[PDB]
Amino acid sequence: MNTVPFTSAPIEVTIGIDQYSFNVKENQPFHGIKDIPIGHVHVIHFQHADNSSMRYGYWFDCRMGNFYIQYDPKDGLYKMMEERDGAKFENIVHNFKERQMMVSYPKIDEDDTWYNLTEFVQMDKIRKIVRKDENQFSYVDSSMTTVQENELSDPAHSLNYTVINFKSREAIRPGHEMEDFLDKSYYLNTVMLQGIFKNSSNYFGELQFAFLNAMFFGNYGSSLQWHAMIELICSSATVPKHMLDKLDEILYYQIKTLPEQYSDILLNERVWNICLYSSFQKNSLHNTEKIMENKYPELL
Amino acid sequence: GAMNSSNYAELFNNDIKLFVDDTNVYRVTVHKTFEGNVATKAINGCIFTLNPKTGHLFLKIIHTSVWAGQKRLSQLAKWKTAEEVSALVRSLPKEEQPKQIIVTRKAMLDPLEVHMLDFPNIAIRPTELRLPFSAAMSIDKLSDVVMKATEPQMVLFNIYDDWLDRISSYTAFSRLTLLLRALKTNEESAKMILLSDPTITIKSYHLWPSFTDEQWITIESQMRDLILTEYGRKYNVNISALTQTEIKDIILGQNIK
Ligand SMILES: CC(C)c1noc(=O)[nH]1
Repeated sequence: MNTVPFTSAPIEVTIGIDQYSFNVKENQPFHGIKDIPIGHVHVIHFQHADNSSMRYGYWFDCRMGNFYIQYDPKDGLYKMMEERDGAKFENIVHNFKERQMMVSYPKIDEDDTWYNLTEFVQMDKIRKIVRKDENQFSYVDSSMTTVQENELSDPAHSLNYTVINFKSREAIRPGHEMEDFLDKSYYLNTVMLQGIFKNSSNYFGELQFAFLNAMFFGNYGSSLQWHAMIELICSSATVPKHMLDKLDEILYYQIKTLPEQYSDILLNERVWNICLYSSFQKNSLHNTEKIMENKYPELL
Repeated sequence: GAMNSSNYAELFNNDIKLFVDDTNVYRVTVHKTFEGNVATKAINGCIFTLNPKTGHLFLKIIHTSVWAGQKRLSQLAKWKTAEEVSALVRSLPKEEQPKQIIVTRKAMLDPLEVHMLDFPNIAIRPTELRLPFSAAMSIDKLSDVVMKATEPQMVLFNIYDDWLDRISSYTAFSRLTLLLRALKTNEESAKMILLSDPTITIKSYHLWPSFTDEQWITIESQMRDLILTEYGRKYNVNISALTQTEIKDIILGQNIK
């Protein structure tokens, strides 16, 4: 079970670790997070107490290095860093653990929530969406725009989600205009799955990452990408049964985890109504349909 | 954005533009079957593609064979319209291609946008104008070429005849919309107004009669009288009692959506 120490907590902040969160007071003797489950990506995230516009975090995998958090008083944020000296890192973690200055990743044994939300998410695909090749971890924040949003402006600080655009030459074969616009199967199966993603696992990984960035950072472009990737499948008459069954599980756990209070900002009425009640796949998402109708019947 | 009352003069500037009206593309008669069910029978239709500055009308005749063995015809009709407008644009030399295509019905926007992806600089716009282009098939020579067609055909017309020799495009378009609105409202009364003086004929090469400038003023009056008479009949309104600005705001509230 891996550990992310913190040098200190000089400013009052809400710290998220995956779906959990806790409040740290200004100069509280907080020195990090232990017992982080090996075998999944994780996200550590921040929202400053004195400025809720500061909302940002780091995707990481403790299998790829020894990572810690240090506050930078010049740039005014908590930065992830990699410790290259294994012996120093072990000694720092040991001292803090002995002094009980770390919170424990509060995983209930029966609880697969985080696996369910990150099943297809891999750190190597994250590092291609978020381009900073000198670090093994990835910074995301609430204001980062997508390559798509930038087209419709700093290219280095952008989320390189796969561009999906239903009224584009990529989506529509000349000669098959009506066919391809009303049935997105060509665009999903040939262009996106066979061509760009190579397989459904990569497509679902990007969909899951987009949702998590929308939920944890309120990242608007991420929310757009998440909905576009659901709509592209729901709007396709021809989708492998395994992919529909898997999508129903993916969406069920995303809707289950979404805070009730953020449902008005995180859920697009048009896409969800279209996907559940009008689309080719309106009868293929039984679990997602049931949780949506029981949790968010006002949206529908 | 949307073409409305505010931006009407834009229709008569030197930027090539076309109106596309798809009302008459898919046309049916509805009848009882032997078993007492209901069936449709398609009849020949047309796409009404008009340059409002020049009067050039590209009348694509939609022959009933287009529909044979096809499903969801009202949906397909929009996409067939978009396919044919995009084929017409590709057929025109570059200097004749429109800068803008204004669709009379908002349901034509996505079909036309998708067919015109290869022309990202041609703007596809809706309009707030209520235009009576559905009444094209009340023009005897247009109805005749559509119904006689035995195969898909494009026929070119100037819907203003020679009017632009004497009047501006603004005035010609105003005259056309008034005539079509009158034909839409009461076809038989409108035709009787146009055809009643046997000494004024339609030239072989024209759609409308050969009225002098003074006769066009009389005809226009008679058409505005027909439209107001029919509004009174429809709403049970005493027209004789209305003021001149009441009358203005009915005749030209009917050509906004
Ligand atoms: C670099 C130093 C401040 C450090 N703190 O925790 C670490 O793993 N390294």
